[PDB]
Amino acid sequence: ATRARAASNLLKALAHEGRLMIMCYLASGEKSVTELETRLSTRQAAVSQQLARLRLEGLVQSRREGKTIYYSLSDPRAARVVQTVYEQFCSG
Amino acid sequence: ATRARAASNLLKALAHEGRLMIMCYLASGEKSVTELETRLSTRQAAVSQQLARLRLEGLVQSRREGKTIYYSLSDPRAARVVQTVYEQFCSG
Repeated sequence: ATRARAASNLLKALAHEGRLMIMCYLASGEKSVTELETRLSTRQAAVSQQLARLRLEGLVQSRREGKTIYYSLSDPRAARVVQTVYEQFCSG
Repeated sequence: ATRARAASNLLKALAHEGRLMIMCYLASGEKSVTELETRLSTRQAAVSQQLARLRLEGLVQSRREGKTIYYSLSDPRAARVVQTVYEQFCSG
């Protein structure tokens, strides 16, 4: 039950089309903000809040290389959950 | 994006402590209602609605053996997602 509350909170963070899309893109490796926002249809202000939410939840981290910001998955539990989601829902 | 909407709807069904607990119990194999409701702390009326929701979402099915009702996972995508959730959140 305690593990269920923790897992349910992760799934609430992931149960959002925009946040899930970001996580699916990061599931294949580190991505710059430029790449993410080019790939995503989301307006930039929305992507910005979504990235901040995933950061708050401990699911993504970021680093700087010059003027480029690179996000990557941090939480290994969420990484595997999202990888499973991505693979399962892309397999028809 | 289309796969994201579908996946997000699954995660919304799973992002609920009670429904997730049911799914985690079914992730290890078919279970009678008696076993589920014995293991779960949930009041029976709540479990009943939760089972009906998981059925509506196509995630569980059930069969009868005499007077026993056995539920099992039906959707293979959700099965693997839940198995990943269960394993990841039980591994500390």
